[PDB]
Amino acid sequence: RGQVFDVGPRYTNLSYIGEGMVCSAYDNVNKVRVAIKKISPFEHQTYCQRTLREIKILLRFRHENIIGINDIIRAPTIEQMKDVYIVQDLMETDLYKLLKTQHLSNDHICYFLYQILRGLKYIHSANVLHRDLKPSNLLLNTTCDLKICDFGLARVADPDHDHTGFLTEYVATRWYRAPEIMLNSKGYTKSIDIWSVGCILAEMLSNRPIFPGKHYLDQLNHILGILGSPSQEDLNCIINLKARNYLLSLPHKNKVPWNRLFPNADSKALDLLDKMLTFNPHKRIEVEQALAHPYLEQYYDPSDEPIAEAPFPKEKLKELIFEETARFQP
Ligand SMILES: *CCS(=O)(=O)NCc1ccc2[nH]ncc2c1
Repeated sequence: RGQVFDVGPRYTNLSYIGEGMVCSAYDNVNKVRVAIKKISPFEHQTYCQRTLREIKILLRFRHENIIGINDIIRAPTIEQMKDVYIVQDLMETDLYKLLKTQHLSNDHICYFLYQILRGLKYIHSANVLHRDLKPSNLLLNTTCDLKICDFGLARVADPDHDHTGFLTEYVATRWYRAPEIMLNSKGYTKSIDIWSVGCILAEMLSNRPIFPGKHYLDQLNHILGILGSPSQEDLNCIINLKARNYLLSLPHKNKVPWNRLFPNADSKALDLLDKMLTFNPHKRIEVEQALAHPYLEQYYDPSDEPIAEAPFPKEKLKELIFEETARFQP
Protein backbone atom coordinates (compact mmCIF):
# COMPACT_ATOMS: atom_id res chain seq x y z
CA ARG A 1 0.00 0.00 0.00
CA GLY A 2 0.92 3.72 0.20
CA GLN A 3 -2.07 5.45 1.94
CA VAL A 4 -5.76 4.82 3.01
CA PHE A 5 -7.17 2.71 0.11
CA ASP A 6 -10.43 1.78 1.74
CA VAL A 7 -12.52 -0.39 -0.57
CA GLY A 8 -14.65 -2.51 1.76
CA PRO A 9 -14.23 -6.22 2.15
CA ARG A 10 -15.64 -6.80 -1.42
CA TYR A 11 -12.19 -5.87 -2.82
CA THR A 12 -9.05 -7.40 -1.26
CA ASN A 13 -5.27 -7.98 -1.79
CA LEU A 14 -4.31 -4.61 -3.31
CA SER A 15 -1.30 -4.06 -5.62
CA TYR A 16 -0.12 -0.58 -6.65
CA ILE A 17 -0.54 0.35 -10.40
CA GLY A 18 0.08 4.12 -10.68
CA GLU A 19 -0.97 7.67 -9.69
CA GLY A 20 -5.22 10.06 -6.96
CA MET A 21 -3.97 6.43 -6.76
CA VAL A 22 -4.75 3.32 -8.83
CA CYS A 23 -4.63 -0.28 -7.61
CA SER A 24 -5.63 -3.70 -8.73
CA ALA A 25 -7.72 -5.74 -6.29
CA TYR A 26 -9.55 -9.05 -6.09
CA ASP A 27 -13.35 -8.72 -6.46
CA ASN A 28 -14.84 -11.38 -4.16
CA VAL A 29 -18.33 -11.24 -5.83
CA ASN A 30 -17.30 -11.69 -9.52
CA LYS A 31 -14.07 -13.65 -8.69
CA VAL A 32 -11.79 -11.56 -10.93
CA ARG A 33 -9.20 -8.93 -10.29
CA VAL A 34 -10.35 -5.35 -11.10
CA ALA A 35 -8.82 -1.90 -11.24
CA ILE A 36 -9.74 0.70 -8.63
CA LYS A 37 -8.85 4.37 -8.59
CA LYS A 38 -9.09 6.64 -5.49
CA ILE A 39 -10.27 10.15 -6.24
CA SER A 40 -9.91 12.65 -3.39
CA PRO A 41 -11.32 15.59 -5.37
CA PHE A 42 -13.34 17.57 -2.88
CA GLU A 43 -10.57 20.12 -1.86
CA HIS A 44 -9.89 21.11 -5.54
CA GLN A 45 -12.79 22.29 -7.77
CA THR A 46 -10.80 21.29 -10.92
CA TYR A 47 -10.66 17.66 -9.74
CA CYS A 48 -14.39 17.77 -8.70
CA GLN A 49 -15.65 19.05 -12.11
CA ARG A 50 -13.67 16.41 -13.99
CA THR A 51 -14.83 13.73 -11.53
CA LEU A 52 -18.55 14.40 -12.00
CA ARG A 53 -18.33 14.75 -15.79
CA GLU A 54 -16.43 11.44 -16.10
CA ILE A 55 -18.77 9.59 -13.79
CA LYS A 56 -21.88 10.83 -15.62
CA ILE A 57 -20.39 9.97 -19.03
CA LEU A 58 -19.07 6.56 -18.19
CA LEU A 59 -22.27 5.49 -16.41
CA ARG A 60 -24.34 6.45 -19.50
CA PHE A 61 -22.00 4.85 -22.06
CA ARG A 62 -22.02 1.17 -22.77
CA HIS A 63 -19.55 0.03 -25.40
CA GLU A 64 -16.92 -2.71 -25.87
CA ASN A 65 -14.16 -0.21 -26.70
CA ILE A 66 -14.92 2.21 -23.83
CA ILE A 67 -13.97 1.45 -20.21
CA GLY A 68 -17.08 1.12 -17.98
CA ILE A 69 -17.65 1.74 -14.30
CA ASN A 70 -18.43 -1.52 -12.52
CA ASP A 71 -18.84 -0.10 -8.98
CA ILE A 72 -18.28 3.10 -7.01
CA ILE A 73 -17.34 3.01 -3.33
CA ARG A 74 -17.82 5.91 -0.99
CA ALA A 75 -19.05 6.66 2.56
CA PRO A 76 -22.81 6.44 3.26
CA THR A 77 -23.20 10.18 3.98
CA ILE A 78 -21.93 13.40 2.41
CA GLU A 79 -20.34 14.38 5.76
CA GLN A 80 -18.26 11.17 5.89
CA MET A 81 -17.44 11.15 2.15
CA LYS A 82 -13.83 12.23 1.67
CA ASP A 83 -12.87 9.98 -1.26
CA VAL A 84 -14.62 8.13 -4.04
CA TYR A 85 -13.28 4.88 -5.47
CA ILE A 86 -14.11 3.91 -9.05
CA VAL A 87 -13.94 0.21 -9.92
CA GLN A 88 -13.27 -0.69 -13.55
CA ASP A 89 -12.30 -3.74 -15.63
CA LEU A 90 -8.62 -4.54 -15.11
CA MET A 91 -6.53 -4.20 -18.26
CA GLU A 92 -3.00 -5.52 -18.25
CA THR A 93 -1.38 -2.63 -20.11
CA ASP A 94 -1.95 0.52 -22.22
CA LEU A 95 -0.75 1.68 -25.62
CA TYR A 96 1.86 4.10 -24.08
CA LYS A 97 3.55 1.20 -22.18
CA LEU A 98 3.24 -1.14 -25.16
CA LEU A 99 4.84 1.35 -27.61
CA LYS A 100 7.81 2.00 -25.28
CA THR A 101 8.82 -1.76 -25.57
CA GLN A 102 7.07 -3.54 -28.52
CA HIS A 103 7.13 -3.27 -32.30
CA LEU A 104 3.55 -3.58 -33.65
CA SER A 105 2.85 -5.61 -36.77
CA ASN A 106 0.77 -3.89 -39.43
CA ASP A 107 -2.05 -6.29 -38.42
CA HIS A 108 -1.86 -5.08 -34.78
CA ILE A 109 -1.83 -1.43 -35.89
CA CYS A 110 -4.86 -1.98 -38.07
CA TYR A 111 -6.86 -3.79 -35.32
CA PHE A 112 -5.90 -1.17 -32.63
CA LEU A 113 -6.89 1.71 -34.98
CA TYR A 114 -10.18 -0.06 -35.81
CA GLN A 115 -11.07 -0.39 -32.13
CA ILE A 116 -10.09 3.24 -31.36
CA LEU A 117 -12.37 4.47 -34.19
CA ARG A 118 -15.18 2.05 -33.27
CA GLY A 119 -15.14 3.42 -29.70
CA LEU A 120 -14.84 6.98 -30.98
CA LYS A 121 -17.86 6.51 -33.31
CA TYR A 122 -19.94 5.75 -30.21
CA ILE A 123 -18.54 8.73 -28.20
CA HIS A 124 -19.16 11.15 -31.11
CA SER A 125 -22.62 9.67 -31.74
CA ALA A 126 -23.51 10.78 -28.18
CA ASN A 127 -22.39 14.38 -29.12
CA VAL A 128 -19.41 13.94 -26.71
CA LEU A 129 -15.77 14.87 -27.37
CA HIS A 130 -13.09 12.93 -25.49
CA ARG A 131 -10.48 15.74 -25.89
CA ASP A 132 -7.50 13.87 -24.47
CA LEU A 133 -6.94 10.88 -26.64
CA LYS A 134 -3.38 9.59 -26.34
CA PRO A 135 -1.64 6.20 -25.97
CA SER A 136 -1.86 6.16 -22.11
CA ASN A 137 -5.69 6.57 -22.43
CA LEU A 138 -5.98 3.40 -24.51
CA LEU A 139 -6.08 0.36 -22.27
CA LEU A 140 -5.11 -3.09 -23.65
CA ASN A 141 -5.35 -6.65 -22.49
CA THR A 142 -3.18 -9.66 -23.51
CA THR A 143 -5.55 -10.54 -26.41
CA CYS A 144 -5.26 -6.96 -27.74
CA ASP A 145 -8.78 -5.82 -26.83
CA LEU A 146 -8.70 -2.05 -26.57
CA LYS A 147 -10.71 0.31 -24.30
CA ILE A 148 -10.71 4.08 -24.29
CA CYS A 149 -10.41 5.63 -20.85
CA ASP A 150 -10.09 8.99 -19.01
CA PHE A 151 -13.05 11.18 -19.77
CA GLY A 152 -11.93 13.89 -17.32
CA LEU A 153 -11.59 16.48 -20.09
CA ALA A 154 -14.64 15.35 -22.14
CA ARG A 155 -17.27 17.86 -23.19
CA VAL A 156 -20.52 17.95 -25.10
CA ALA A 157 -19.68 19.17 -28.62
CA ASP A 158 -20.34 22.89 -29.17
CA PRO A 159 -19.19 23.94 -32.66
CA ASP A 160 -20.90 27.35 -32.54
CA HIS A 161 -18.69 28.33 -29.58
CA ASP A 162 -15.42 26.83 -30.91
CA HIS A 163 -13.75 30.13 -31.93
CA THR A 164 -11.15 31.83 -29.74
CA GLY A 165 -8.06 34.04 -30.11
CA PHE A 166 -4.52 33.18 -31.03
CA LEU A 167 -2.39 31.42 -28.34
CA THR A 168 -5.38 30.61 -26.05
CA GLU A 169 -4.17 28.36 -23.26
CA TYR A 170 -5.36 24.72 -23.49
CA VAL A 171 -5.58 21.83 -20.99
CA ALA A 172 -5.23 18.57 -23.01
CA THR A 173 -1.91 16.78 -23.65
CA ARG A 174 0.32 18.90 -25.84
CA TRP A 175 1.66 16.34 -28.37
CA TYR A 176 -1.87 15.30 -29.47
CA ARG A 177 -3.33 18.86 -29.91
CA ALA A 178 -4.63 19.74 -33.35
CA PRO A 179 -2.99 22.83 -34.99
CA GLU A 180 -6.17 24.91 -34.67
CA ILE A 181 -5.93 24.79 -30.81
CA MET A 182 -2.94 27.17 -31.05
CA LEU A 183 -4.63 29.35 -33.68
CA ASN A 184 -8.40 29.78 -33.19
CA SER A 185 -10.09 26.76 -31.55
CA LYS A 186 -11.36 25.83 -28.05
CA GLY A 187 -11.47 22.11 -29.01
CA TYR A 188 -15.30 21.95 -29.03
CA THR A 189 -15.65 20.03 -32.35
CA LYS A 190 -15.31 16.32 -33.19
CA SER A 191 -12.37 17.11 -35.52
CA ILE A 192 -10.17 17.68 -32.38
CA ASP A 193 -10.40 13.96 -31.54
CA ILE A 194 -9.65 12.81 -35.10
CA TRP A 195 -6.37 14.80 -35.05
CA SER A 196 -5.38 12.97 -31.81
CA VAL A 197 -6.22 9.64 -33.45
CA GLY A 198 -4.01 10.56 -36.41
CA CYS A 199 -1.15 11.35 -33.99
CA ILE A 200 -1.71 7.91 -32.32
CA LEU A 201 -1.68 6.11 -35.67
CA ALA A 202 1.64 7.81 -36.58
CA GLU A 203 3.02 6.81 -33.18
CA MET A 204 1.99 3.17 -33.74
CA LEU A 205 3.83 3.20 -37.05
CA SER A 206 7.25 4.27 -35.65
CA ASN A 207 6.96 3.91 -31.79
CA ARG A 208 7.74 7.63 -31.40
CA PRO A 209 5.39 10.60 -31.04
CA ILE A 210 5.04 12.36 -34.39
CA PHE A 211 4.87 15.95 -33.00
CA PRO A 212 6.71 16.05 -29.62
CA GLY A 213 6.53 19.77 -28.97
CA LYS A 214 8.46 20.97 -25.91
CA HIS A 215 6.15 23.90 -25.19
CA TYR A 216 2.98 25.58 -26.43
CA LEU A 217 3.98 27.17 -29.80
CA ASP A 218 6.70 24.54 -30.44
CA GLN A 219 3.78 22.10 -30.98
CA LEU A 220 2.66 24.12 -34.03
CA ASN A 221 6.34 24.32 -35.24
CA HIS A 222 6.43 20.46 -35.19
CA ILE A 223 3.11 20.13 -37.09
CA LEU A 224 4.02 22.64 -39.76
CA GLY A 225 7.49 21.01 -40.10
CA ILE A 226 5.79 17.87 -41.48
CA LEU A 227 2.53 19.16 -43.09
CA GLY A 228 4.24 22.17 -44.62
CA SER A 229 2.84 25.67 -44.91
CA PRO A 230 -0.96 25.87 -45.07
CA SER A 231 -2.48 26.72 -48.41
CA GLN A 232 -4.08 30.07 -49.17
CA GLU A 233 -7.55 28.49 -48.90
CA ASP A 234 -6.74 27.00 -45.48
CA LEU A 235 -5.28 30.33 -44.32
CA ASN A 236 -8.32 32.24 -45.56
CA CYS A 237 -10.41 30.06 -43.22
CA ILE A 238 -8.47 31.60 -40.27
CA ILE A 239 -10.26 34.94 -39.90
CA ASN A 240 -8.41 35.87 -36.67
CA LEU A 241 -5.72 38.35 -37.76
CA LYS A 242 -3.18 37.50 -35.04
CA ALA A 243 -3.25 33.80 -35.98
CA ARG A 244 -3.35 34.54 -39.76
CA ASN A 245 -0.45 37.01 -39.63
CA TYR A 246 1.59 34.62 -37.47
CA LEU A 247 1.24 31.98 -40.15
CA LEU A 248 2.04 34.46 -42.93
CA SER A 249 5.21 35.45 -41.04
CA LEU A 250 6.73 31.99 -41.31
CA PRO A 251 9.17 30.95 -44.02
CA HIS A 252 7.68 28.54 -46.58
CA LYS A 253 7.88 24.87 -45.45
CA ASN A 254 7.37 21.94 -47.83
CA LYS A 255 5.34 18.84 -46.92
CA VAL A 256 7.41 15.87 -45.70
CA PRO A 257 5.91 12.84 -47.58
CA TRP A 258 4.41 10.30 -45.26
CA ASN A 259 6.15 7.41 -47.07
CA ARG A 260 9.59 9.03 -46.23
CA LEU A 261 8.68 9.49 -42.58
CA PHE A 262 7.20 5.90 -42.47
CA PRO A 263 9.08 3.82 -45.02
CA ASN A 264 7.80 0.46 -43.62
CA ALA A 265 4.11 1.53 -43.33
CA ASP A 266 1.22 0.15 -45.36
CA SER A 267 0.27 2.59 -48.13
CA LYS A 268 -3.42 2.49 -47.16
CA ALA A 269 -2.49 3.31 -43.52
CA LEU A 270 -0.60 6.37 -44.82
CA ASP A 271 -3.54 7.49 -46.99
CA LEU A 272 -5.77 7.35 -43.87
CA LEU A 273 -3.13 9.08 -41.75
CA ASP A 274 -2.94 11.93 -44.29
CA LYS A 275 -6.72 12.35 -44.03
CA MET A 276 -6.75 12.41 -40.18
CA LEU A 277 -3.75 14.82 -40.07
CA THR A 278 -5.33 17.42 -42.29
CA PHE A 279 -4.50 20.97 -41.23
CA ASN A 280 -7.98 22.42 -41.95
CA PRO A 281 -10.39 20.83 -39.45
CA HIS A 282 -13.33 21.25 -41.86
CA LYS A 283 -11.53 19.07 -44.41
CA ARG A 284 -10.40 16.48 -41.83
CA ILE A 285 -11.95 13.01 -42.13
CA GLU A 286 -14.85 12.18 -39.76
CA VAL A 287 -14.94 9.04 -37.61
CA GLU A 288 -17.48 7.17 -39.82
CA GLN A 289 -15.47 7.95 -42.97
CA ALA A 290 -12.32 6.76 -41.27
CA LEU A 291 -13.98 3.40 -40.41
CA ALA A 292 -15.08 3.04 -44.10
CA HIS A 293 -11.47 3.68 -45.33
CA PRO A 294 -9.80 0.84 -47.33
CA TYR A 295 -7.14 0.38 -44.58
CA LEU A 296 -9.87 -0.95 -42.24
CA GLU A 297 -11.77 -3.08 -44.83
CA GLN A 298 -11.07 -6.35 -43.05
CA TYR A 299 -12.95 -5.06 -39.96
CA TYR A 300 -15.47 -2.48 -41.25
CA ASP A 301 -19.01 -3.49 -40.46
CA PRO A 302 -21.30 -0.55 -39.61
CA SER A 303 -24.02 -2.87 -38.27
CA ASP A 304 -21.47 -3.94 -35.62
CA GLU A 305 -20.24 -0.42 -34.83
CA PRO A 306 -22.97 0.73 -32.51
CA ILE A 307 -24.08 4.22 -31.67
CA ALA A 308 -25.44 5.74 -28.45
CA GLU A 309 -29.23 5.48 -27.81
CA ALA A 310 -29.47 9.29 -27.29
CA PRO A 311 -27.37 12.52 -27.27
CA PHE A 312 -25.55 13.36 -24.02
CA PRO A 313 -19.54 25.53 -6.84
CA LYS A 314 -17.90 22.54 -5.06
CA GLU A 315 -20.55 22.24 -2.28
CA LYS A 316 -23.34 21.55 -4.80
CA LEU A 317 -20.88 19.40 -6.93
CA LYS A 318 -19.87 17.17 -3.94
CA GLU A 319 -23.66 16.79 -3.57
CA LEU A 320 -23.99 15.91 -7.26
CA ILE A 321 -21.16 13.31 -7.02
CA PHE A 322 -22.92 11.83 -3.93
CA GLU A 323 -26.25 11.62 -5.86
CA GLU A 324 -24.64 10.21 -9.02
CA THR A 325 -22.89 7.45 -7.05
CA ALA A 326 -25.97 6.49 -4.92
CA ARG A 327 -27.00 3.52 -7.17
CA PHE A 328 -23.93 1.54 -6.06
CA GLN A 329 -24.80 1.71 -2.32
CA PRO A 330 -26.03 -1.51 -0.56
C1 LIG B 1 -7.47 5.62 -18.32
C2 LIG B 1 -6.03 5.95 -18.07
S1 LIG B 1 -5.74 6.29 -16.35
O1 LIG B 1 -7.02 6.44 -15.72
O2 LIG B 1 -4.76 7.33 -16.25
N1 LIG B 1 -5.10 4.96 -15.70
C3 LIG B 1 -5.75 4.34 -14.53
C4 LIG B 1 -6.47 3.06 -14.88
C5 LIG B 1 -7.85 3.02 -14.97
C6 LIG B 1 -8.51 1.84 -15.30
C7 LIG B 1 -7.76 0.68 -15.53
N2 LIG B 1 -8.13 -0.58 -15.85
N3 LIG B 1 -7.02 -1.37 -15.98
C8 LIG B 1 -5.99 -0.57 -15.72
C9 LIG B 1 -6.39 0.69 -15.45
C10 LIG B 1 -5.74 1.89 -15.12
